[PDB]
Amino acid sequence: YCLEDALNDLFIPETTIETILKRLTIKKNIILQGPPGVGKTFVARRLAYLLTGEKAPQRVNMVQFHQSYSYEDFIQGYRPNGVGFRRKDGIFYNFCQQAKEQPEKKYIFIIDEINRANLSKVFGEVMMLMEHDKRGENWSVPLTYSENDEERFYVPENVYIIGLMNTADRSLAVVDYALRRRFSFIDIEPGFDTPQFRNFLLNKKAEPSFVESLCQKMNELNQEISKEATILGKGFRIGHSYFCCGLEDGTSPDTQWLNEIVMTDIAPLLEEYFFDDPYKQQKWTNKLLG
Amino acid sequence: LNDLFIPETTIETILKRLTIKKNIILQGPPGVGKTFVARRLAYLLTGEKAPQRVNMVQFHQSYSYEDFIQGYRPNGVGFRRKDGIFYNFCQQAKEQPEKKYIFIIDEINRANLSKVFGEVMMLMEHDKRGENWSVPLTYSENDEERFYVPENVYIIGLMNTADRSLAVVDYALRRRFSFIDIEPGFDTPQFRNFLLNKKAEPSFVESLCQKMNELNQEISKEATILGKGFRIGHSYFCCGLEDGTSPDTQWLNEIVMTDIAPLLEEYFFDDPYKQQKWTNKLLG
Amino acid sequence: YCLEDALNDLFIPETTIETILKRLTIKKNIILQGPPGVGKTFVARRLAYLLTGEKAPQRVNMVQFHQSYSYEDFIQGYRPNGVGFRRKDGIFYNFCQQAKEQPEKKYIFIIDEINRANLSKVFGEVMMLMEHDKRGENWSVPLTYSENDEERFYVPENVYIIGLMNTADRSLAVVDYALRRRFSFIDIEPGFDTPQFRNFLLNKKAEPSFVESLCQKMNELNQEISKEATILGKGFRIGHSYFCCGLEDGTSPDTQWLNEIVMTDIAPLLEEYFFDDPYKQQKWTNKLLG
Amino acid sequence: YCLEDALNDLFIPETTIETILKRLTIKKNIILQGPPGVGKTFVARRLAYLLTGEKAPQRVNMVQFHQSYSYEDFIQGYRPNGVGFRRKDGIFYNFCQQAKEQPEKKYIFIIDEINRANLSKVFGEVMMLMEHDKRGENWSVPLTYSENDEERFYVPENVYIIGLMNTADRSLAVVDYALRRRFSFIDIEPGFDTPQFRNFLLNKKAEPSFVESLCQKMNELNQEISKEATILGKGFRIGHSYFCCGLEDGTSPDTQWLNEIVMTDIAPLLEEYFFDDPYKQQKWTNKLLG
Amino acid sequence: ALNDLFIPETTIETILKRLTIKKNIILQGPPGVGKTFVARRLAYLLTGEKAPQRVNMVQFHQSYSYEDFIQGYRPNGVGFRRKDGIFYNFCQQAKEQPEKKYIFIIDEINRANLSKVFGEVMMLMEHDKRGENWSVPLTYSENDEERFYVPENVYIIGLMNTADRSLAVVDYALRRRFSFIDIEPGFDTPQFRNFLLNKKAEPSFVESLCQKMNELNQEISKEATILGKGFRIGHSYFCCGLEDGTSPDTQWLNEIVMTDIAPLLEEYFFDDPYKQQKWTNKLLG
Amino acid sequence: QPVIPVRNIYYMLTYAWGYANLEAIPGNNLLDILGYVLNKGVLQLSRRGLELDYNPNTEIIPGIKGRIEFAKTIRGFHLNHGKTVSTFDMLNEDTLANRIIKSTLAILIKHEKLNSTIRDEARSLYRKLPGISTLHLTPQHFSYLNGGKNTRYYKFVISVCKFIVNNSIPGQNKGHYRFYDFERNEKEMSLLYQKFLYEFCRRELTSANTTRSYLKWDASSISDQSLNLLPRMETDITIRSSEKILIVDAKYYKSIFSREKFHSQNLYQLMNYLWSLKPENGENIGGLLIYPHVDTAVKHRYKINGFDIGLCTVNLGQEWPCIHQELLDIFDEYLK
Ligand SMILES: Nc1nc2c(ncn2[C@@H]2O[C@H](COP(=O)(O)OP(=O)(O)NP(=O)(O)O)[C@@H](O)[C@H]2O)c(=O)[nH]1
Ligand SMILES: Nc1nc2c(ncn2[C@@H]2O[C@H](COP(=O)(O)OP(=O)(O)NP(=O)(O)O)[C@@H](O)[C@H]2O)c(=O)[nH]1
Ligand SMILES: Nc1nc2c(ncn2[C@@H]2O[C@H](COP(=O)(O)OP(=O)(O)NP(=O)(O)O)[C@@H](O)[C@H]2O)c(=O)[nH]1
Ligand SMILES: Nc1nc2c(ncn2[C@@H]2O[C@H](COP(=O)(O)OP(=O)(O)O)[C@@H](O)[C@H]2O)c(=O)[nH]1
Ligand SMILES: Nc1nc2c(ncn2[C@@H]2O[C@H](COP(=O)(O)OP(=O)(O)O)[C@@H](O)[C@H]2O)c(=O)[nH]1
Ligand SMILES: [Mg+2]
Ligand SMILES: [Mg+2]
Ligand SMILES: [Mg+2]
Repeated sequence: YCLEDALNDLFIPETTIETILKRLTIKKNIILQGPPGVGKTFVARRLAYLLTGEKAPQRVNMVQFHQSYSYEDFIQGYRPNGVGFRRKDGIFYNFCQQAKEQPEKKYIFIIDEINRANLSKVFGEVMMLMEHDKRGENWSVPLTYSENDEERFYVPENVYIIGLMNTADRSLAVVDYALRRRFSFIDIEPGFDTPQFRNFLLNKKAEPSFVESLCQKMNELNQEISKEATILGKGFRIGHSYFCCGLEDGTSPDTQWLNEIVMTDIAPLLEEYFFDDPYKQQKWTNKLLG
Repeated sequence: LNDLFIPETTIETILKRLTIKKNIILQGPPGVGKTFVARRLAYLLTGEKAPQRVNMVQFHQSYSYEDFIQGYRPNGVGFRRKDGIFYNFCQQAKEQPEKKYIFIIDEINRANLSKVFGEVMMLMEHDKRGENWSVPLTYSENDEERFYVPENVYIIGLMNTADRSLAVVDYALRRRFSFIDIEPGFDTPQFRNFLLNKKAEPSFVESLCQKMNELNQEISKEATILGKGFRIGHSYFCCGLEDGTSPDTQWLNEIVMTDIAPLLEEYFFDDPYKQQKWTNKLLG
Repeated sequence: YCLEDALNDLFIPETTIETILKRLTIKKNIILQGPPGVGKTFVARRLAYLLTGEKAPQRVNMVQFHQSYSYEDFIQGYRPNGVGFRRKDGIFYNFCQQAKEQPEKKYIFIIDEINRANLSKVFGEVMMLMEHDKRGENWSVPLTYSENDEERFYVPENVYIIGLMNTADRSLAVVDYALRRRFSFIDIEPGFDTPQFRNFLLNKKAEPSFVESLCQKMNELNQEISKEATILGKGFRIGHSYFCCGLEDGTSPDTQWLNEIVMTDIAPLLEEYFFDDPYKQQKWTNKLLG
Repeated sequence: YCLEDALNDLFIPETTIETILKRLTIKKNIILQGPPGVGKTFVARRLAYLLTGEKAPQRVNMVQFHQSYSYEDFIQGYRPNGVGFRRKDGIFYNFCQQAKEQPEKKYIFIIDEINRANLSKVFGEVMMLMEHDKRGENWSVPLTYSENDEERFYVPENVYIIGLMNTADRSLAVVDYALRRRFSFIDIEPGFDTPQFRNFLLNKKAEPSFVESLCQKMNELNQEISKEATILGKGFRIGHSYFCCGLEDGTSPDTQWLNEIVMTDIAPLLEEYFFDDPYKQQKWTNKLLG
Repeated sequence: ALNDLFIPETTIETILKRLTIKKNIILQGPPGVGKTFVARRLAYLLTGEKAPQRVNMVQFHQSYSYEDFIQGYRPNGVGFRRKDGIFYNFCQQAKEQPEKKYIFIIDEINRANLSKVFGEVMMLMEHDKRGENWSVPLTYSENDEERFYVPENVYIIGLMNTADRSLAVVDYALRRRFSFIDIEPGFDTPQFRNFLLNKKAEPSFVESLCQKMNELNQEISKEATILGKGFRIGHSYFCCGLEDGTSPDTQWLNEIVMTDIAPLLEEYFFDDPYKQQKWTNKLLG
Repeated sequence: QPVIPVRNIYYMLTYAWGYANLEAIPGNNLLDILGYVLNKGVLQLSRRGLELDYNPNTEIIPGIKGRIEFAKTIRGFHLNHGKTVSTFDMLNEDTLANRIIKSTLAILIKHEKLNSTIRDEARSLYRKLPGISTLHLTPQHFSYLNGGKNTRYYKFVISVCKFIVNNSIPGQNKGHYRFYDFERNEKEMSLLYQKFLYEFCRRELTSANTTRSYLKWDASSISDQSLNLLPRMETDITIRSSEKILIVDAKYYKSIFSREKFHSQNLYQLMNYLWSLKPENGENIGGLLIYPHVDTAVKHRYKINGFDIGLCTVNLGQEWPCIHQELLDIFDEYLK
């Protein structure tokens, strides 16, 4: 795989990706935080093939956390084979065994919606091990379910961790500050005001006037949201994904097309962001239409 | 497409939205035939009235990921990994890619949607359907075995808007789901024509819509407490008249105390006078 | 092994280290409380080699508590065998038997992130026996899952226990005051003001003015944290670990590098820390950048 | 087993120990209720030897309760073999049977940290028999796990039960109902303003005035704690055991030795106590240092 | 059966009109109203054949769970077997007899979590979704060969009570699927008066009692919040003790007030004994 | 019978708790203001999302969830009927912080004197919290929450809930509640005022350093060095700057509200604070007595015993910003 293969369709600036790859090679653990709809899940699979340099899914494992996810499933735990229970090497443990086999090649573990599951309980022993300076046999630790002290588990040096955490929910946040230190936090923006976003639209036979009107509209709307940081921070701001998909057939993005999507998706979304002000709902919606 | 009380435009909107987006939420108060819409609609997209393709479930506060997708549960001998319905259902559609298999989820609001769906909360998106986006599940014994939504799957969500929960708001799930409101449709001819084809009086149908709508406007009057999501549905009138009893004021009066009166109590709680007032307005 | 080797690179004052051994050797159970990034994990491996006087791993055991450790895991519990359950001696019981195998040479048990687990549930009988006075065969006790035939378990005198409780998570704080008396609590400071931190940078190709400004700003910032106590207490103040790492290749410290640190990691930390006004965030970020 | 050896070293008044012996012979179910560091565990070992009049381990048994403790271990229960289930006589069941052999000789059972475990889960059926009046073969009962109704278990009159409970936690504000009826609570004072504690300190090369200044501050400080009931009750007050320890070398008490204890035990202890008012910590901590 | 019931005949007509169409119903009233006896006579009334076999009754509690109700795994002599519950076995009994109406009685329904017990079935019991088309595989139905469907013939009556002020608003699950009916104590009704004149009660003694209980029942229901209409006393205490062989009399009433009404009055108010002493004495005379 | 306008009091509570438009609401009385803040305040939170704290659950279920506890599993023989005792983390909003809100809202609804619009809106909210369990609130519950794990916003409304609970009294009916006449009693209003300044001064007077200072008597006694019987003396506030120090004693009196004799009993405390206080820098020592007045504000200066002391008043009920201006204007003069 190569870098420019990714950048063709990617709306994120190159500076961010180089910023991302610079940290990740150093820190070995990163968190991409932004609102939904900016390609977090999209980039993460791409970035892995860049970092490895080869399009190998075998070396990549991609998982989505949720409430009913535990250390027993993730790392190690006792589970029923049948009549008799057995100790089950979890998925992350299995991934680490594979990466050991090929120390040269980078192996990458991608966790979507990380903020949901109780990370302290899930990672546990890993919470110390995962740090860039603490990887290797020197800091090897025996596990909970290890038969004896001799059995010890150490993260390989090659391992890189990428986490995707939406900023839409303040309820679910990485408040565990000790965990925050391990991860290098990389903000990601909606990225309306980019050429690559604009060129994709023009590539789909789109009006340059309508496009420049669109970017100015959303940028102003997003700015209104970020202002009221008490109520809604920048983390809530709308992403570009609503506009991206749905044009695969070849439908031109006319003003009528914009009018439909606003009615179905953004309009009720604005109701939630602005529950108290109905006037504010009509104002921004009609601004797009007018 | 004949007995539906909803405009043809709304269903016309829905089918394009459903085919395009592949996931939708039909949100409205109880008694608007949300279930009948989806059940009717599901057969349309298939093109044939096939019930085996369509599966319906009713979420509730205790519903869990153990039931839906995967889970460890006991066989006769002991515990095993038990493939949940949706995993079984997607496998069923995986068997036949060409035909369209549908999944209906009622009372969706009650359960903590993030908790139940979990892994598929990403995968369900129309773009991320296929082997490329597959992921290993939580309880998967081996990392290599993964789960992916097929392209044929379409999901329809039926939500009661009368119990808003200020517990968890998720705007990310809202990205997957394109939300569609449904009005009760008293004014619509299709509801009126049905009753006039049941030996109703022309004025009585006209009298009913004026009476009920005044209540709905009062309900939608106070946006903070109540809304269009709370307002009364029509389905109560549909049922009970196919025996052969044509509409009459007494038939309405039966429904009023039977059905509407608790709803009013719930909505206009701790205000009996408003209940007696609005109840009595309808009888005249 | 000796103090000169250990204290060669450590940024902690000598004051604590002898104070630690003064408290440790008399009391034998301690807790090192400080925010993350002050070398709590870092020193603890080094301290173990001092007391034994040698660099031996066998006499040392290292673990982390992840809110799922239990008495069944720590001390005595039942595990599935092939068809049926068996009794397994936990790691601590396994460790103590080795520790009393030879009393002369000291044995250390290291428990990272001790604050998390419900320690009363984990230790059970041991919470009494751990204390220095109540050690040896005199205070021998039979365990819960011990055999009906009388067999008793006593903490040997040689054992010393070290705990590493971070001070960030307030909820995860010891309110089992009966247990907080068993341990002696040693505060560890961030370590900016100390020269041994400063000297490390200057040795690694750093300007003193840029260095002294950096420490000057951080200590001002940390006092603002120390000023508040409602949410952000004294303990929350930033550690020195962020600046320690990432310079091994030869990258000299400069405002560009400092700008990378501040934008990437700390600036997210501050907005989570304050989450009331961005201006307080914009102020202090710009101060560090300035 | 002479009182002179027993009671001279002890700090507690001879008034309270005699009353303890009165109710203990009378009622045989006793609870010593005081904060940690007042010698609850220390007295209990001595009192048993007092009542027996002899130093015998077999007649005296000691245990600490915790959440994992259950009926199945305490009294009777089934432990799995490799496949099969074998019944196992528990401690108290095994212990009383010894006391049955020698009904004349007094037997003692000591339960430390009793509040941590629910008594009902452990004792269960036996809480009826454990009571002082309903003992002896007249009130005998067959056990839950007994093969037949014939086998019966009755608490012999000779056994006396001691339970050591600490008034240091908010959970114990709602005292368990089972304890109040069947046990007789006794309050253990902190006992700074005591002759023997002072005489102990003077014996270890301590200035008299320095001792009196110390006690007044602790006695004054403990009064401050006792005044509140909402966050810190009277039971929260400091015990007399921080100062006992650490003088076995012969090092004299002084501000230097005192400073170690305050900073490493009592200073952070106050931080946990007086979170709302950090100044209150500085107000008291500096007061003690002076 | 009709005449023996003490409630207005009009309400009796109202209920079957609801149940036949709605197929799910819940009765909420004070304790001591004969809610169990009501449903039984009503259950036999709907069938018309007075068969107890058709009727089965269960009383819910918080421990009550899906394994007891529907299906679960129970220990064998060695190992364990799947053990069919009440409702699973009950419905298949009615499956043979489609025409024949079969009834299920759920007492103290509000205590338990309806969702937890029913599980899957909570939708299938809603009348719109009934019969073979709406089949669902059960949680423990390991194979896909067999599915559980509640047939149309089933009718479900629930006995709930408004006694306790601790109870908050009813669970939302119930409201959707159930029609709420409030049952009056029925003192005023002639059928209760003819049940005491049939026992040679004095009309003054009868007329006084009807006014007397109403006088308390009016006062207890006057309170808006703590004590509502649901609190007011029912008539069941008066039945048991009269047709056994003992005639009505003022002293017969006097014993009953001490027996049930006097402590019950304490529980409801539980604030002023003088208020209790006033009313308890007032009841006697 | 003059008292402060009620809307102004709420601002003083705000600084007291250490952390919006009140012009719109038409109910002058306090509970109308306070409920509208809470009732509106909760709506702000739910928009961002309420706190969900992982409560671990040890329960008997028909299957494996999370970690099975082998001991309780075998001893209770739950394996045989296909069940295990397993530990897992249900995610609820049933936390103590959130439970407190719902219980307080019930009290708010039950209150006899309340605006109808306010009561109606809350009843919706009470319905909107199905999972959360109502509770009978005590300060001991509030005591446990001093840890302050919750966010900064939660702490604001919780303090509000503290005010309501303590200031709730049953009225006409057994169920209903009636609000305390807070303004009338001087002690709590005075104790509010003393706290109001201390947190206020830290905010605005960034130039100066503000801390409450404990003071020790110059006395020595042959009987007892402790002098425990002597009155405890802790300043209301001290606002120290490099050029000049200043001690303030502020209290709320009813007599002073009438525009005659003057109630200045607190002054007797003040000089003794000056005496026990000894400055190392020796820049200066100054004192201030400040009281609340309704109509107008008057400032005086005095030179009493070698000390420069000011007596001053503030016209509460004027306007909140002009009051805020007046306070900064006042301290600026004396801080010199
Ligand atoms: N074609 C194209 N699509 C993009 C680009 N950026 C984002 N998207 C699209 O937006 C959709 C979602 O990507 P995703 O990473 O899952 O967004 P997200 O923020 O993670 N969503 P969520 O947080 O809800 O999981 C996909 O259609 C993705 O391809 C882009 O640069 N080009
Ligand atoms: N070279 C060097 N590194 C130090 C020094 N002090 C701390 N560090 C570094 O800072 C990083 C973290 O130290 P660590 O012991 O893990 O801090 P911690 O308190 O244990 N972390 P946590 O609280 O999150 O568990 C490591 O890179 C560690 O080596 C020091 O004095 N010299
Ligand atoms: N020499 C001497 N030591 C005492 C005296 N009282 C307490 N101690 C010492 O205090 C230390 C701890 O006493 P202990 O009984 O364990 O307190 P505790 O109540 O059991 N602690 P906890 O409540 O935490 O379990 C021991 O060294 C004990 O001997 C005393 O009167 N004389
Ligand atoms: N003809 C016709 N029947 C309807 C319509 N809406 C509902 N019904 C019938 O009303 C009954 C109950 O519908 P249901 O799904 O339970 O109500 P909902 O789920 O709250 O929307 C079924 O017989 C529906 O088919 C409608 O719009 N037209
Ligand atoms: N004969 C007759 N008995 C009645 C009537 N109503 C109630 N009862 C009697 O009252 C008793 C049942 O009362 P009930 O309230 O259900 O008892 P509870 O469940 O404990 O509250 C039985 O003796 C019933 O026969 C009635 O109308 N006629
Ligand atoms: Mg995504
Ligand atoms: Mg660490
Ligand atoms: Mg003890």
